[PDB]
Amino acid sequence: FAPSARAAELIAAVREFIDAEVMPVERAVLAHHDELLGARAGTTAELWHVPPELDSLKAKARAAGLWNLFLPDPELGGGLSNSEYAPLAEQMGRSLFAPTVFNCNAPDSGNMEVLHRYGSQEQKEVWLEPLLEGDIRSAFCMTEPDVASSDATNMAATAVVEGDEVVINGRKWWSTGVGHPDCKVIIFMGLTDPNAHRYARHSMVLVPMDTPGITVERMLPTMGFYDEPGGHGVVSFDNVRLPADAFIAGPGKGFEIAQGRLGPGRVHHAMRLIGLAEVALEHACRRGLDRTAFGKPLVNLGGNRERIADARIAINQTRLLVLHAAWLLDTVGIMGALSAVSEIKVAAPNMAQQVIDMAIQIHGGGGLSNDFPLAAAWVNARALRLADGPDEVHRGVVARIELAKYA
Amino acid sequence: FAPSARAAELIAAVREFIDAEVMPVERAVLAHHDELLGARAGTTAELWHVPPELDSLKAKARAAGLWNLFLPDPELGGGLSNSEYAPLAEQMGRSLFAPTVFNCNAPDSGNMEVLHRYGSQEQKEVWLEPLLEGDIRSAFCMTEPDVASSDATNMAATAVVEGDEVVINGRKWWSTGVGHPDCKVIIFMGLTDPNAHRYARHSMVLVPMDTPGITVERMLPTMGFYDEPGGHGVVSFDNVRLPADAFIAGPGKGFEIAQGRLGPGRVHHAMRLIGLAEVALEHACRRGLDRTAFGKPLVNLGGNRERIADARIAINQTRLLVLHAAWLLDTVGIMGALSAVSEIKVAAPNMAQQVIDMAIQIHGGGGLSNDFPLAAAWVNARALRLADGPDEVHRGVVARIELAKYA
Amino acid sequence: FAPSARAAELIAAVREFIDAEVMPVERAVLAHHDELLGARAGTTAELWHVPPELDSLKAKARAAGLWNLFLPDPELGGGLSNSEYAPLAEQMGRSLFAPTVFNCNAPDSGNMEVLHRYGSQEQKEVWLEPLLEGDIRSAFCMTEPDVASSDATNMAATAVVEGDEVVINGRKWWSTGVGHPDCKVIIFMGLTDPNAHRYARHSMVLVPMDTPGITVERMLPTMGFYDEPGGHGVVSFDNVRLPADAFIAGPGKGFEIAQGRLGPGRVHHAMRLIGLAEVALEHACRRGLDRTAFGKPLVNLGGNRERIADARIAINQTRLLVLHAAWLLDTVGIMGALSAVSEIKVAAPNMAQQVIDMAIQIHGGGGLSNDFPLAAAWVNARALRLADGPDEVHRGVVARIELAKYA
Amino acid sequence: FAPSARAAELIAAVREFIDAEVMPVERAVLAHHDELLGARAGTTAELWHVPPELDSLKAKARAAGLWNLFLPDPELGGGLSNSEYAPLAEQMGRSLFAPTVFNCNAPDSGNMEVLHRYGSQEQKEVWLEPLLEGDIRSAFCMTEPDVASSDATNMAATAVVEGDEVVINGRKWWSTGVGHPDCKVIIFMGLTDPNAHRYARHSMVLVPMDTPGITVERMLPTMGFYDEPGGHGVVSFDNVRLPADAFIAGPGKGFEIAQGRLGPGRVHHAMRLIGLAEVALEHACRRGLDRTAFGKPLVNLGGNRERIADARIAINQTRLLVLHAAWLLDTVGIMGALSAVSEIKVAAPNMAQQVIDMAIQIHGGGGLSNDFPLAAAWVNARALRLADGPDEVHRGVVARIELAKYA
Ligand SMILES: Cc1cc2nc3c(=O)[nH]c(=O)nc-3n(C[C@H](O)[C@H](O)[C@H](O)COP(=O)(O)OP(=O)(O)OC[C@H]3O[C@@H](n4cnc5c(N)ncnc54)[C@H](O)[C@@H]3O)c2cc1C
Ligand SMILES: Cc1cc2nc3c(=O)[nH]c(=O)nc-3n(C[C@H](O)[C@H](O)[C@H](O)COP(=O)(O)OP(=O)(O)OC[C@H]3O[C@@H](n4cnc5c(N)ncnc54)[C@H](O)[C@@H]3O)c2cc1C
Ligand SMILES: Cc1cc2nc3c(=O)[nH]c(=O)nc-3n(C[C@H](O)[C@H](O)[C@H](O)COP(=O)(O)OP(=O)(O)OC[C@H]3O[C@@H](n4cnc5c(N)ncnc54)[C@H](O)[C@@H]3O)c2cc1C
Ligand SMILES: Cc1cc2nc3c(=O)[nH]c(=O)nc-3n(C[C@H](O)[C@H](O)[C@H](O)COP(=O)(O)OP(=O)(O)OC[C@H]3O[C@@H](n4cnc5c(N)ncnc54)[C@H](O)[C@@H]3O)c2cc1C
Repeated sequence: FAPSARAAELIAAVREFIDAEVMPVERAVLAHHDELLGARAGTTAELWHVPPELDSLKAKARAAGLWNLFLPDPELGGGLSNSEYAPLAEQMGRSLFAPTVFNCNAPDSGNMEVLHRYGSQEQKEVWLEPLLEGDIRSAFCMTEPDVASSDATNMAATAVVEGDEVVINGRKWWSTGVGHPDCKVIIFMGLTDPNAHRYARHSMVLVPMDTPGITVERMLPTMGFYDEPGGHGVVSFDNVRLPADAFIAGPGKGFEIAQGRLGPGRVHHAMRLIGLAEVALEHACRRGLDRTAFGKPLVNLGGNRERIADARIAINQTRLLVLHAAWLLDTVGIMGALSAVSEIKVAAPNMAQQVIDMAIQIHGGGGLSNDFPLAAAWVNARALRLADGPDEVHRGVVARIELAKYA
Repeated sequence: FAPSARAAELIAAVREFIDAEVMPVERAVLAHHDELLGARAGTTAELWHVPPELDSLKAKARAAGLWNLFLPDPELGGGLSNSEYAPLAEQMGRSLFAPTVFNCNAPDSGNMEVLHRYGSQEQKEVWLEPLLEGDIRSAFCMTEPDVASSDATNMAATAVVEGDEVVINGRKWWSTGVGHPDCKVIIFMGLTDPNAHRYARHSMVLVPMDTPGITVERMLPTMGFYDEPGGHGVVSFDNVRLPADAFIAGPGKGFEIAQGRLGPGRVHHAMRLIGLAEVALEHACRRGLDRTAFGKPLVNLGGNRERIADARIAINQTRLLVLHAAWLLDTVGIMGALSAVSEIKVAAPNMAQQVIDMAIQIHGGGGLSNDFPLAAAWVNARALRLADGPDEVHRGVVARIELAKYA
Repeated sequence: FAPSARAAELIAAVREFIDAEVMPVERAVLAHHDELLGARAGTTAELWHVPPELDSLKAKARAAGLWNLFLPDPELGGGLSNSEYAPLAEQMGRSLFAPTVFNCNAPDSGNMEVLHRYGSQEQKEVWLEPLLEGDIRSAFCMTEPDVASSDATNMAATAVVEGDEVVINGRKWWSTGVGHPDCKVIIFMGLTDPNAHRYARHSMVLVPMDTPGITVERMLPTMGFYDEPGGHGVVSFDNVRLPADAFIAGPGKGFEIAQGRLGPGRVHHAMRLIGLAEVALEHACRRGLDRTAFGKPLVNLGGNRERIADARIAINQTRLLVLHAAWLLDTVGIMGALSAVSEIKVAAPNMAQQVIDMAIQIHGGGGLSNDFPLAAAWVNARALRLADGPDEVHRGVVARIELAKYA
Repeated sequence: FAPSARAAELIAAVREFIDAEVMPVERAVLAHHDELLGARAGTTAELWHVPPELDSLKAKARAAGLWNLFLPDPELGGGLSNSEYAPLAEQMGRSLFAPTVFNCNAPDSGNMEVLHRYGSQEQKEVWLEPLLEGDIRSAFCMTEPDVASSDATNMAATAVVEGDEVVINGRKWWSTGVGHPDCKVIIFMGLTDPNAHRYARHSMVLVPMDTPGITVERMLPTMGFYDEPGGHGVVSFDNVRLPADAFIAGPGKGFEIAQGRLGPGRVHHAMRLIGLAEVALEHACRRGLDRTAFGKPLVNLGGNRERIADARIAINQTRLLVLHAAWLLDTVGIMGALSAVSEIKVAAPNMAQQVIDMAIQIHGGGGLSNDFPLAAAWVNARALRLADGPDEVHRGVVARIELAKYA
């Protein structure tokens, strides 16, 4: 239940950095965005500018040793176990920009993990190194608009071998980060040989964004939020051709890569949602103590204290479920954590959604505005019931594993 | 349980008009908005243009006799009872623009009701007539950002008599519609004499928007949605002075006006939410039958049919609770419907929120986008747990009335 | 929304009779049962004695014209439409004994309906007449312990034609009422010819309880409650042989009988649950106003008023869903109410369970005792999520019918 | 997250003993109880006989070193930390008799803790020693029927000093265990001096059950269950007089004793509920895999796998919340676990209630019977939302502590 000496030091360092360095910039960026739209002024394009202060924050973070903390390689990353990194991800979850500032954000962290493990020497030199430096961004392109992508076997976009080339065709969407000016490379997942054995029909391909035949068609909203500057895009691939060396690991290894990498990412997202919920609960308590109606602080009205209690309980038990999952990954590996990594995927976004909805209510109309981070937070938690696989698919995993115990 | 001959005719006429005339325009407007933002193109200001097709739709509606259907006055409105109008409001709730097209939208419908009942002959000639014609828009300004406005007694913005003038000072927000270019008049609610008897301390004032000292400070988002072209604004009043004839009814009558008008508005909103939920359920069923994953239509997976059943039940029982409320208003009046008009205010938005969240989930990632109306619908239902008084305040009314039975 | 003159008269008469005549006896019977068990005294067998006061209450009810009110035949019953009887069933739901006192209790009401519609002249003379007089009781034997009886096609108990006899074998359980000393006849449902067309494989048989080969094996608890004096039994049939005239309608007509009778029964049960919930809410309000803790009446603590409000809303909307179902049965018949009769089956017991659980909580420890009717009420509502088909099966019906609209 | 070597050994030993030794007896006892009542046979009094096999099981447990495992004193108990004992309590929670067999049952464990810490040398020799040996039982008498005892300051039963005696008057109820033939002593909590300082107005008194003026008035049901042989009683005290040495610690120390003992008991109950929920989930999975309807195992129908997943998640996160609470008690003591010990009190019974209700449903009608332990389990979890203080009071504690962080 207690963290290592290193973890305790880093929790304090990360939280201090976020509150002192990141949050003033974060508040300023969000306020300026709100001011422009509130004034019905300016261009749409200017809302997508990368905040200049981010590179300055990244540099400061690097100088403080707060960089690549997600990556367990001690030479290239922070060397942290899952149990050590978990509480750091919670702290980063309290801030929109924090994961980026520490180079720990999705999808880049997951893509770096894929390249570190499965990339060729050249792929690592050309693409992993600039990602590790924070000099470029990437995206992971798996979901397809025209098929129900919650079942990966439905993928119809293709990456096929023709002579010494890989040839890529299709359309992907919800690609996080592709709107960013420095998103220079894509990991494309698609169908290769439908007649191969099950589990060997798909591939991942490393695709530079400047390859002819790629089009970022449009950016997508989540309840009206565009998540600038990286956004979530639609990407089409029309006769995109690369050297066959562009495959990651090789043709047919798509499923193996996904399974091989599974676990840490689920912990990272789930821990960020704990942080998000804490920020929401904190806002709820402050607002509810400060505002008065019907002769009382709002918190003292009706069921509000019961709601606060329920949120405290919910956060705490979910946090512990996630920390336990990290401990399993550290001790028994993914083979001993297969249920846990789906349990936390269901639990965390659902818990956060309910805490945040309670916090919004306590703020009245203002809760739905962007004068507070709650409205954006709600959408974030809601989206995480779908991103990386819907709740229902993960419940299916948990049920299957439970029922297998009775055979 | 059955409607009048007139109501049956109008249900068919309104639904036909919405599907044939309104929805093609509605889809085009929403698509164009989405296309501009998706392309990261254009100005923010152009998103606020009033769709030119609305005046054409309003004219067609008027020509068909589908106009002012909310208003029970048979000369100036449709002459409909609450029971007759209720199912029409449900049909209008299926469409973003429909209430405007039939001149039945909030806040204008409520403001017209106030002026019809309490307006002087001159107020009715100058302001009610253009509202009834659909030539201008209005807003209702009661909520104040710096106080918890769920308790109306907290109002600190003032409308005070000084000689032959009324003098208005303060700040209001969440004023629906004030962004519209044709929003020409405001009904301001504020504190007049704090030392008067309880219930006689507040007033409503008819305030032309071009009066010196009024500033629309900014427009407000609800989860990133701005609800163009009318929006939701912040309005400040700095030494705004009008002839004392600008009071509606007279100084101190604010609470009396509010209580006197109570009932129909609650039915209108609650019925629109039934329509909104039906549209969401319909989308869920279509999508769930058409999309396939894990060997099955999505609807056939896991608990999805149970979710569909629960939504059907929820919509149906809530609809009937609202229709019953309309029947009470028609037979025993507001004095016999005091609990019912708060019951429906709690029930309808909570029911719709849950149906819509279920529908979004079934759509996968696309459910959160504006390729479908579900994301906007969710925010609409969520907001209606706060607009016109939070859930909690209305539960308080219902509880008080129930407990009074045991005295 | 308003009832007929007859219905209004009967609502008042039934409620008056229940409160003045039935409830003093009901309270005395329950108190005596509680006193014996609380004292760890007496025999188990004496708890099953039929309260002598019931025949006196039945006679008084008959004399007042409050008899067979469920049965629409105006000669043999009350002549009431479903809409007229519905509010009477609500009033009866407020009392454990009331349905019996008015001869409107399940399973006898359903069995009388079957015999009235499908019985031969002789079956009606021998068995329907004494049931209509309240002189005997009956039971309906369909559910089988060794198969999942929620799917009627699983029935393995048999009723087969051999020459001029019907031969019955198998085991049934949860047979309501078979413990009663005057339970003289059973309607047995079983498999007849598995090779017949679908829907023509099952039969209902009228089986006198004194037929050789019938054994009432044991009585069953529902959370420790035995529901004396009728209880819920296990009944075995070993080479039970009757004249082939004992079939109701004829061999193979089991499904037709069930479908033909469907609707009114669902309304009766659902309306009784509305009454049950009202009694629970009333207890909650009285107790919560009278008891004081932490300086306040219990109702004024925490979320209790919100809970009271939610119960009022839940009861009211569910009531209206059921009254609407009765109206459909009266106007369009079962063919136009197929979804509604399953909607109410899901809605009513789930609503009542939650209201009752809230009421129990407000009573503290005493809520779980039989010093109040709440504990027994909870079990009643809980059981009605299973009796006459589980929630899930009924959700399946509702979903199927909804989805069929989009074909 | 891992247990000590001792804890791992004892988890295996306790679980093995329960499954091999306790459960055959437990099943036989419950079956015999069910058989008698099902046959409408025998006396009520015979249902209260102490199963003879318990003393044999206690002796075997003692011989195996599985005795007084709750008590941290290494001479008199097992010497276990809270973290070590917690998983043992979970295993005991799987069985009705297990806590008694290991001498770890409430209320005796809590009473032993009180005497160990606060008892005089003589009180420990006369009463603690026979309790530690399992030779007698005890009860804790605090709750009073005529006042809302959720607020301890409402206590109106008195224990007052008159000369060299303590004089006790009043009525207590829900006293667990007082029906047992070997319940020889009571810890009475009552009002002593209402004019003393807050927190010094109440006392605990050690009261032999054979003292003149004590009457066990009646035993109480929880949904029809009497929890033989100890039950839950009503106890009246009429001019009960004892030497003033009968006070535990001294007059006025009632609140101090309660606060001083707080923590371990909450962990014990919460861990037992985890075990109870696991037994329910296990039953649900077995039944759902074995029974078939509509062409499928029941588990494969509708939302049942989602329900199984949700139960697995709920159990797991709640377990971890409780284990964390035990770790806090071991490291920072009750002063650092004040919120946690109320969080687990809310969380565990609510979690178990929902898992059990799901399990009952999957069993169909049989789920409500005592052919399985689920019906009794439901009542146990439900009761634990009230026993040792209602959910609402504990939510109040959690909220207060959370809100204090923002001062
Ligand atoms: C914020 C956000 C960021 C994203 N980022 C990325 C990204 O970076 N890269 C990327 O490739 N994708 C991304 N996605 C896409 C996301 O992973 C998919 O939306 C998700 O996997 C569901 O796929 P789908 O949208 O095709 O939905 P579909 O598969 O069409 O529908 C899924 C729905 O079907 C139902 N369903 C499916 N299986 C079951 C079951 N077993 N039981 C019951 N119901 C079931 C559920 O209602 C489920 O929600 C992102 C999505 C969001 C919202
Ligand atoms: C879409 C939208 C449109 C709107 N349009 C208009 C408009 O046109 N004109 C206008 O004047 N206003 C408008 N409003 C404002 C709206 O009516 C207010 O936001 C609402 O009345 C709450 O007031 P508040 O925002 O000051 O919240 P506060 O009063 O600060 O906080 C309210 C919260 O306090 C708590 N609370 C309050 N009372 C109780 C209680 N009895 N028990 C328990 N908890 C309680 C609840 O959490 C409640 O949600 C609009 C709001 C929205 C979202
Ligand atoms: C108080 C009471 C009185 C009763 N009275 C009578 C009586 O008088 N006469 C009589 O014949 N019977 C009676 N019954 C029996 C009752 O009708 C059955 O218990 C019920 O139909 C379920 O059948 P089963 O018990 O065999 O459960 P099973 O069929 O073994 O299990 C049913 C469970 O399976 C699951 N399930 C089934 N279908 C689906 C689906 N489509 N989707 C998801 N899950 C599903 C659900 O968990 C459901 O609860 C009574 C029961 C009770 C509790
Ligand atoms: C199985 C069982 C075993 C028991 N064993 C014992 C025993 O061994 N010894 C013993 O002394 N007692 C025992 N009890 C009694 C138990 O501790 C009390 O029932 C409980 O403390 C509640 O007290 P009360 O019954 O007087 O309820 P009351 O105080 O009359 O009512 C309590 C209810 O009031 C409401 N309420 C109270 N406070 C709040 C708040 N802050 N916010 C909102 N609502 C609130 C809630 O609805 C709460 O449930 C047992 C009870 C049960 C069910």
